Amino acid sequence: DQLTEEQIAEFKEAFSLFDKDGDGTITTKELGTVMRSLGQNPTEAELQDMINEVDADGNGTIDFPEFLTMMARKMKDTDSEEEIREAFRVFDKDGNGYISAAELRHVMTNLGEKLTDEEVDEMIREADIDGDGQVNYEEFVQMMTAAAARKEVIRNKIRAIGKMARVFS
Amino acid sequence: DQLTEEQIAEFKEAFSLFDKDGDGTITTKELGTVMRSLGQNPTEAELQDMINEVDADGNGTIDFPEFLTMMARKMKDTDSEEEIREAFRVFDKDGNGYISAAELRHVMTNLGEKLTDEEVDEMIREADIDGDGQVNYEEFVQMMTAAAARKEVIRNKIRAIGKMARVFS
Ligand SMILES: [Ca+2]
Ligand SMILES: [Ca+2]
Ligand SMILES: [Ca+2]
Ligand SMILES: [Ca+2]
Ligand SMILES: [Ca+2]
Ligand SMILES: [Ca+2]
Ligand SMILES: [Ca+2]
Ligand SMILES: [Ca+2]
Repeated sequence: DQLTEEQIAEFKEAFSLFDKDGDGTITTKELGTVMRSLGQNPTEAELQDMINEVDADGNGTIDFPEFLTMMARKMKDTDSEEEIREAFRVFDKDGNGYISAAELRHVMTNLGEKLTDEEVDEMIREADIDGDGQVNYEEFVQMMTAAAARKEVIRNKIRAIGKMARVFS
Repeated sequence: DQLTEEQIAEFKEAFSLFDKDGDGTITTKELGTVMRSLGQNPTEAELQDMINEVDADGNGTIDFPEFLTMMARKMKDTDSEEEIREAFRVFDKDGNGYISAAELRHVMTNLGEKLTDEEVDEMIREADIDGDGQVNYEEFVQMMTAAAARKEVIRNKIRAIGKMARVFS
């Protein structure tokens, strides 16, 4: 659990980006100014929701350690949504927005992932929420977010493909 | 250092992704197989260059540690290009592919970063190569990639921005 003196400076930099007056805390106003500069236009209310999720001491503002938490939570969530999406892309050959049992079977076999056709058929059956025989994005996401589970092995194979697809391409 | 059995399990899965036949080394042929499936269509000299760029023992294939090196490199580059791209998208308010002195001043002020008329001025002069008085994507990247150390501070605030913009949406 070390800590590079640089990595610290970076969190300091992210923090100062929000704390304009530099008193050590992040007020809603401050969060908003930044938020707008990036895109969204959250309401005095929507902003408060962000604070609460990290407000450890519940004093209304965001201190460095709390921001640190928020920072991480989002770094993880953002990184995740990206590799899952990237993976979806790698599977949805035709790009029509679905993943036919063919697309799935082929990719997994072409990567030397070694998965019995049954396991692949099972994978689909389980992810197929609406039962249309294919996997849409929502259903793919769910599958990568959810006992006698060897489905965990499959998820790790897929997370790697996603991560790889990003890192490279 | 701070290494967990989770990271280890991740790199193994990644390496295994490339080592189709599980022999402990990744060949130019396997690199290609994964790369094509990942969407790209690299060429023979392009694969070779990838391997020689990390082939410490120079045996023509890639073993685990060399792969780790490759991974760290690609990961660092990818994260950099994304943060920088996002930062540019944040400054280019009108989204015309250029960043005028106005925009640069707007965003830096809004956030909480210094930059007086002179600072924003030299910054643009330094980065502007074609001399059209502005800063396009190319120049921006080159500038973010590099006399006082003042420049270094501005570059760092810009990275935090790229980083934050990405992490928030
Ligand atoms: Ca403050
Ligand atoms: Ca607090
Ligand atoms: Ca499809
Ligand atoms: Ca379905
Ligand atoms: Ca091999
Ligand atoms: Ca080697
Ligand atoms: Ca512009
Ligand atoms: Ca220019």
